[PDB]
Amino acid sequence: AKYSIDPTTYHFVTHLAMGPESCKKCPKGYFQPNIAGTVCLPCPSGFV
Amino acid sequence: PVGGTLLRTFTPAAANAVYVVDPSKYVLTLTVGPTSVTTADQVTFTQT
Repeated sequence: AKYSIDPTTYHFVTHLAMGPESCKKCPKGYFQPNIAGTVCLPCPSGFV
Repeated sequence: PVGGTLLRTFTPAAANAVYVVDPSKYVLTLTVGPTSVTTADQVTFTQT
């Protein structure tokens, strides 16, 4: 807010994956098989 | 390490809190006797 206070990172950066706590897990009814895990696909048409 | 459960939470607890100080804000004066005097002349520290 100041332009004097020490900056954490660049301006255009808005979100960051700080630490492993960021790795939240999918809710029930959503599977995510891959490792990267960009998005959690909903369980398709009947499987649970 | 990851997630698990919370076990304890410490607290600053009423005036044992960390306080951050700006060293540039402190202002000091020394004003102790002369400067050019020789080994003969005693310099006087005026504590008041």
